[PDB]
Amino acid sequence: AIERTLSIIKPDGLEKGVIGKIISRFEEKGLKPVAIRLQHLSQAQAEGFYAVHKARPFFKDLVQFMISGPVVLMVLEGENAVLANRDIMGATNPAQAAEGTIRKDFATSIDKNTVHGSDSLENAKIEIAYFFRETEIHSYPYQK
Amino acid sequence: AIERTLSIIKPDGLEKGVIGKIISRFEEKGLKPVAIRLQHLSQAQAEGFYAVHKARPFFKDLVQFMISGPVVLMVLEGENAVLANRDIMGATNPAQAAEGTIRKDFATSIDKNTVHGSDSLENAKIEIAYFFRETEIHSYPYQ
Amino acid sequence: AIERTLSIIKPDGLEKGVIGKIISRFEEKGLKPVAIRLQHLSQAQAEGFYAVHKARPFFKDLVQFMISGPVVLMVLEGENAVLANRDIMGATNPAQAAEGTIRKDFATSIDKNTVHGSDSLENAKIEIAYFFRETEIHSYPYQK
Amino acid sequence: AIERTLSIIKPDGLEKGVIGKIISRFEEKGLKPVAIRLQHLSQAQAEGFYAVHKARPFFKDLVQFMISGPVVLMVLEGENAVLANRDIMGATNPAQAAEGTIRKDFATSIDKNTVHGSDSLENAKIEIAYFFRETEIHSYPYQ
Repeated sequence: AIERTLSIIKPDGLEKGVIGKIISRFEEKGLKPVAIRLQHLSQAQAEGFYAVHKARPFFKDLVQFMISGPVVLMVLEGENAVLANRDIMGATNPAQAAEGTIRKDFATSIDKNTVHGSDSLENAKIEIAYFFRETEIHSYPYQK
Repeated sequence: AIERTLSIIKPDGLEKGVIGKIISRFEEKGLKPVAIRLQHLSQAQAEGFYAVHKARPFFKDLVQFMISGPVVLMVLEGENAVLANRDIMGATNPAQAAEGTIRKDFATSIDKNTVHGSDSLENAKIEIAYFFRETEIHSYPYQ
Repeated sequence: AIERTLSIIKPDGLEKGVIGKIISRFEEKGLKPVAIRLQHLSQAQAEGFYAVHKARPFFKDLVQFMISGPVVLMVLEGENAVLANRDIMGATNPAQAAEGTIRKDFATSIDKNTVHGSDSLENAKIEIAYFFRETEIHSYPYQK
Repeated sequence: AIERTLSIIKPDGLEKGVIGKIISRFEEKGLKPVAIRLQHLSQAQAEGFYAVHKARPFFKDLVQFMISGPVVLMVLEGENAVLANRDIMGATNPAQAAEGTIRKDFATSIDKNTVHGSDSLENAKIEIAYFFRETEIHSYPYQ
């Protein structure tokens, strides 16, 4: 089933100048970027986005890092995109991340782990609707 | 000095699945993407954007190609960005584009040449304002 | 129950210069505008928006009118907002519209009837998501 | 002649439920709303917007008030719009605002005065570009 999932290139990814390399990782794996927008999140936006985790000890630090610089918001489309996205990102902890994943190659630490990806189809629908209107998502054919 | 210019990845660039390769081409040469937005242009948006070419013979075709699918709009910031961007893109005609340029590597024809770049600083300011609010452009420091 | 519904001031409403009067009709009735954006719809956008009616004879004319000029997109919030919105708009046919409604006071004809409103809660969710990201909708208190 | 200026309905205007009354005030005087967007400004957006007032004593407060809730951003188009808009708004201090002006009717205090209007054409161009892409501004004819 063709699904859509949210991907966010965190502040450290832009600072390292690897936006293109990250997008290429998805493209080469068949995850088609159908929505992309560079944006600098406000505290209200980050908090609203991570609301279900407001009780976790990491919450506050997470929010501050996510608003410390601009991020690149994206919607990836493909067969089993939600899971495929998580595979390509790799384990949350870079030291524990598999070979060839984004976090293994680009992440700094568990706290500065370069990318975000929806954890489930259920959440993907919410995360996407949070950052994009349906009119901002555009599929296109892959050819040549 | 540091300038900001508009770059657009045309419909064919997305279809070829080389959005990342193109962006990397800029990043690796010091042209920082400070604004990015995937969008599908309407005919009125394309016509307004290429207004300066309204009298040119290729206009109608350019407009049709530019609205045939979505594009990636970008604002690149860097030293001598307007010229630098154009150099990296390569000659309009892929047939005569230099080695290592975006067009030589990805363009298929003159009419479907993968990228657009503002031709001058003055036009850059106009092209940028056409697609981006100042609040949509964000500079950030590199490592 | 506090609900959110989509309202669109059609091209004829802007041409008559009654944007403010229309918004006032909602405000005075407790329907709070929590999202507003003036936009000129493309044919693709209008068609996608009215897709479920693509088989109806009115479809094509509807789409052309809806793209003939800019419109004002809005999300109204309030108790039973979906139904309240429909009450305030009035019958689709202005000649059949009740006293004090938007269509009775401002509409030209059944074809140029000034406003659009979600028909149900189910559709409101879809119409809103089509034109607005959740981050573009902002509730605020009514005071003074 | 015809000009375009920026108008912002401050947080208190929305809280009072007079968005429509304010808009009607402009429409009825020939100032056509050609761009409208409800938005909640972040501190960085408010600070950047009021940069020219960074040294003024009211700056900090202005910024806090402007981000306390959402605002309605608008671009008004019409004959002598920059001055016309300012006239309709009325004096900054509601206490001395003229009869029939927006501030006399709706403003509660100098610091919560319901509306903002570009003070000059040059600043109008900058304020407009700060919040709107040219593609977000749409003129239309009246009846």
